[PDB]
Amino acid sequence: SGFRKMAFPSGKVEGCMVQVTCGTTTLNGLWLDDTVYCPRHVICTAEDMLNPNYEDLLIRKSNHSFLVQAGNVQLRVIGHSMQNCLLRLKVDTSNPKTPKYKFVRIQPGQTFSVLACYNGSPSGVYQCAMRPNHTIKGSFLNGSCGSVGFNIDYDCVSFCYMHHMELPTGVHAGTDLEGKFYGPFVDRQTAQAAGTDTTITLNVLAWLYAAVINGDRWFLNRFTTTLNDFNLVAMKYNYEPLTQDHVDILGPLSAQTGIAVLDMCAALKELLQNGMNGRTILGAAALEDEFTPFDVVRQCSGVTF
Amino acid sequence: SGFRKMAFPSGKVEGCMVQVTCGTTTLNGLWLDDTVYCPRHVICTAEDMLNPNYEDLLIRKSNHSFLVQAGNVQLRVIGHSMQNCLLRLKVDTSNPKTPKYKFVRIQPGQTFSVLACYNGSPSGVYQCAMRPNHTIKGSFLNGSCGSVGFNIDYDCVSFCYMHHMELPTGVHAGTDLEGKFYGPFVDRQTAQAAGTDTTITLNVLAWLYAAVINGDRWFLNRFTTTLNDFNLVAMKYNYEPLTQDHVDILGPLSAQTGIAVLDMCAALKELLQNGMNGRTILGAAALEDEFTPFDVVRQCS
Repeated sequence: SGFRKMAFPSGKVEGCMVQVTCGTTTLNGLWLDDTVYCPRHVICTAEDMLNPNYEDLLIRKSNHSFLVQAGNVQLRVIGHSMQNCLLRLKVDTSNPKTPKYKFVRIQPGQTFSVLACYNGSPSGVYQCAMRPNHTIKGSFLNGSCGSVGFNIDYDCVSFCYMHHMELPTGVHAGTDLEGKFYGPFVDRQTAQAAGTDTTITLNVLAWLYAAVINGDRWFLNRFTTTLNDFNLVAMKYNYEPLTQDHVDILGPLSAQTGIAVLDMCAALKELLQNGMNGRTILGAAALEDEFTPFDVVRQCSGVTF
Repeated sequence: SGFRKMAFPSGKVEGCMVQVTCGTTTLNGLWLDDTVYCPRHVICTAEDMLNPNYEDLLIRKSNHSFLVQAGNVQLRVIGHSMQNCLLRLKVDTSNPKTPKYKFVRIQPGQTFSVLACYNGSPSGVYQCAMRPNHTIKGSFLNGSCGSVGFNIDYDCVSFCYMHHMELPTGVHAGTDLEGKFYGPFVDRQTAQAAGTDTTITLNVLAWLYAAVINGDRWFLNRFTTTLNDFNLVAMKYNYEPLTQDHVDILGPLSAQTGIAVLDMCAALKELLQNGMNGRTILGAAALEDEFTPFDVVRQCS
């Protein structure tokens, strides 16, 4: 009954992780029904990445140019096309583990789970958040390309992220399951770099409510603040500016605790200008910004799948 | 690159979670082959929990006394027995989703994944460490009892933990899959409290190498140190004393980074003594110790 950055159960997703190899290039594929999705750069190699003409490289590819391995069974690819940055492979077998699912494009600040895979093999799962600067500070080794990000609603897996690349700063860039990159990032080797990041203020506030819910509330005060004054302070400390929308998304939580959002902003304000003073909140020495308002209700309602 | 506190994929464990009910008590259970494992206290209510006698309690129960369900479907229990603080119930169906598994008793400082369950349904997964005082700093609402901690090596699930209860300080206590409690606790409403919790020195050094490997190394310095001198400081700060066994274990990571273990101890002596100075390591504002050296080498190569 503490509080823990929890990942969704990865069971339904593990069942869709396969291996996709093109010559010497091996990475991960997403097998949903008779389609396998993966990053199109699987048809690349060293030289290729520097200004690749994906269309012309793909033309030189036959269906036999790909080997697809689900466990120890080989999947026969019978069709292939490109959809934006993804390769779509058509296999002769509809994945018997296909879960109820859907594809979504998430928004900056929003969190999800990542099942890290290699050679088609799920190696681990963690939570992370789409950074305001459109990157995930993840943990990926070579051949992790293809690992996916997802959330879960009741029955339905919502796929929202596929991994393509690591930026110079060690941060990470990828696409939604439609092949569109998040951010201005391209799957070429160019001099693209992550712009400056900021703290997801919405998620800090949700976390602060979390603490209060769990009876951890020493930081609350008697005053309130305006949305302006709050944004004048936050942007000094590199926080995303807070919007009336953000305020409304915090609705349920502020209702649950009976603490208004601008009243909670006052608390953040003093936590920023004055720091934490060797105190903790939910056992943390620093403020957390990778819990969304919905994560908090989720974990605090013992929601189940 | 990057460094997250990853759990193992929970898929294999999901397929053995079930709901076990007795009277008006319901908790989770583990379904491997034709046997269901759950905490023996599923047979307690109100009175019982304050100083019970699980021996007299069980004799008064039949197979019929246990409602077991994989999802909406009831499983016929054709047998029951007590094993230490566990209850074992034989069922008439084998579990097809039963994976390659084994029961292991881990040691404080080691890490595992927990699959938090309610009514036999998964809520989430997370990685943690078995504390030196034998508790785990978990996230377990009411009814999570019977959820399991595990590790996965290859195809094979190693179960090491089944959750039994929560202590006054809001931390958690449980048993290996053989029914024996980690640490001196009992499944009774009593005045038991957790011993002194210390930082897991070995894990912290591992995590400092994880920070070096990932480019974060402002905390490094010219000095080195002796084992004795490091322990004299580290103990001042409620840190586990460090041993040669511990240093040896750290070999591979020192050989990876260049940095000698003892040099890293000297860096760690500075951190303990000076605080972090408003800076972070791998984004963290406090030293992190739920990573084993085996954990770090694996995630970092």
